[PDB]
Amino acid sequence: NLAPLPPHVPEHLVFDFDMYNPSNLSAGVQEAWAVLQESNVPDLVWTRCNGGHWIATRGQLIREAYEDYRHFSSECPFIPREAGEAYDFIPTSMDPPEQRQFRALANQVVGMPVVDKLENRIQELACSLIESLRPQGQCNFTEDYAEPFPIRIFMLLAGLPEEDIPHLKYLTDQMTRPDGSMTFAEAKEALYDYLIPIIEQRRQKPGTDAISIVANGQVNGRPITSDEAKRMCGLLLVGGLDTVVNFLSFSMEFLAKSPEHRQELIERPERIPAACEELLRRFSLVALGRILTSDYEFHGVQLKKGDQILLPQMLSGLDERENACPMHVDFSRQKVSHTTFGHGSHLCLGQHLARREIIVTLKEWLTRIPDFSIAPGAQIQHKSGIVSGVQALPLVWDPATTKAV
Ligand code: HEM
Ligand SMILES: CC1(C)[C@@H]2CC[C@@]1(C)C(=O)C2
Ligand SMILES: [K+]
Repeated sequence: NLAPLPPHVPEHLVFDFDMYNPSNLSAGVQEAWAVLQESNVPDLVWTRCNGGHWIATRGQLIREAYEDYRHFSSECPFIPREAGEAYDFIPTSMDPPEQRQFRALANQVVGMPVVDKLENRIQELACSLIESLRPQGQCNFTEDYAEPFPIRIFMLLAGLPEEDIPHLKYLTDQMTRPDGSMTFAEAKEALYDYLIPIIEQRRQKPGTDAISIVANGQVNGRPITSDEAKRMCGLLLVGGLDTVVNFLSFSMEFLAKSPEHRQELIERPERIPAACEELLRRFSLVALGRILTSDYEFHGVQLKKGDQILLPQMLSGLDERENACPMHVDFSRQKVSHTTFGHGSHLCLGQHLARREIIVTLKEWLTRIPDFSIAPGAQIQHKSGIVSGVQALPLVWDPATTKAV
């Protein structure tokens, strides 16, 4: 419901946006969040939803606050407060200076050198999955590709069995888009319950998988503790299971609904990397926050020590002040401004893996299934939270005018 207005918040800044169920969700989730950028809405508002918190609505403020970790701390980075307080993943829940030492280790397991070598496998799985679907003339894209493609790449990287996916995906989703059956703290404890014995097993008998590497890792030259390893591995499993998975569905829904854009990439395949960047801007999907470390006047608004502020990564690139005609998709956009992978010291470490998964998907899908559309009479429903997504994406095409590679 609505939390009592704190005594320091003026009524004129109140805009009761619900990040877990925004009122304009039927329009599309990005559209739903973009109501915060209508001309009469201030740059910084307070919502009484979800326990009460600030929201920065414009790219300028969102970038500034992400750079300023001294005032805007990552120690409580989720709304609602009980979720941010419980949240202890590494490096996400840390500020510099301590955060920094943990990035090199995360880089070892998800960074460019890993991705470079993940190459043939990512390519082979994309092709296999898509070829299987091609002669059917239909699929449920979320379950048939968006989930298994990035999730199998991740489970392989992490040396975790594929049969564990349903459990782990359910838990991850409770942390970003809870259905109400579990608190964030319960979902996180269940993830840790899974991870703890595995981490100990791989500290005793190390492999070459990501969990082994983290569990046996060093951080600025000293051994990682079991606790830190667990906190880092939890983050890796959320990144693997609930990021690219959602983004692929926004992108494919857009392509299903825009033949002209499909044609563009079929005719000019070299534009695929640039298209990936533009789609990352338009279909940005993450919204994290920070907590005030002190009372602080920010852009004319009095923020109080301990207030939470939602800083939607999603919103920077949709801001007309960053990109003209922001809801319009233009693969030839010359300065594609966004903070889709974050901003400041926590810039996404998985972004190279994510782009490779996106670009491989766009190329290999359009090769095999160039012409597809939304299933007859389907109304595509989005879902909103810390990471937003697509509930279901039924697609159809005529298989007779397709062929195997
Ligand atoms: C479309 C895909 C993705 C998006 C939009 C995305 C977004 C983000 C964002 C916004 C942050 C910064 C949050 C903050 O302010 O602390 C971040 C951090 C991070 N991401 Fe990603 N991410 C994606 C994919 C991945 C994947 C696939 C992985 C690994 C499998 C991953 C691993 C990480 C890690 C380890 C960090 C922590 C960096 C730090 O706190 O220093 N991400 N991501
Ligand atoms: C905000 C994120 C996308 C980033 C990586 C996974 C995620 C849900 C986090 O907890 C940190
Ligand atoms: K915390």
